[PDB]
Amino acid sequence: VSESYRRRRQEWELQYKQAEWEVNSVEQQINLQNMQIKAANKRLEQVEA
Amino acid sequence: QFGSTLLSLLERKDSLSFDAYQMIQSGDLYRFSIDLQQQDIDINKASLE
Repeated sequence: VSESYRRRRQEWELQYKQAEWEVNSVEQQINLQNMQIKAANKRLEQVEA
Repeated sequence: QFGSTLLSLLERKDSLSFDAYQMIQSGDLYRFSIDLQQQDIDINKASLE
């Protein structure tokens, strides 16, 4: 039991920190979308011109 | 002969003035084309990040 309680923490230690770094990774995908929002506006005004 | 000379020269005058003004119509379209497309370098850099 003294070894098992020591082994247990490591599975949750990895699981939180990998999820915390994917919370970091997703932030690039939302910041990238500003460029296509700008492109669609810079597209539409040319047909009017 | 003088009246048909005046008339036929005035067609040659007002034809070439159309061919002139038809060129400058491209000037805004190049500006809008570059200032829309240039962002794909900044998107290709954001994708590398």
